[PDB]
Amino acid sequence: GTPPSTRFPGVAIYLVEPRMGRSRRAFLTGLARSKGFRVLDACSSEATHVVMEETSAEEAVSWQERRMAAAPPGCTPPALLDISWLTESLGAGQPVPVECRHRLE
Repeated sequence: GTPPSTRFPGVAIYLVEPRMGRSRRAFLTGLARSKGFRVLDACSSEATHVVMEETSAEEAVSWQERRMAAAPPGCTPPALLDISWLTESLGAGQPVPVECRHRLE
């Protein structure tokens, strides 16, 4: 039953489960899917938007290093930022232009 509920490709969004409340995850999941955002899951570099909950700058940066460590050396790293990007993106119903603000990496 629509296992890959991504709806609109192109905008791959990878969520950091180890640092993301399941309550908020399922909340942004069902929504982003109905809004027009691709929910990138599993260890895939195809992601272009790394959003995480309760994460500081170096906190997400360290995670980025962990992600690249799992990916083949040469793969372009996705957009490391905060979950605040997705929330607002859901409000407007479209992938809003990420600013340096949300990209506090």
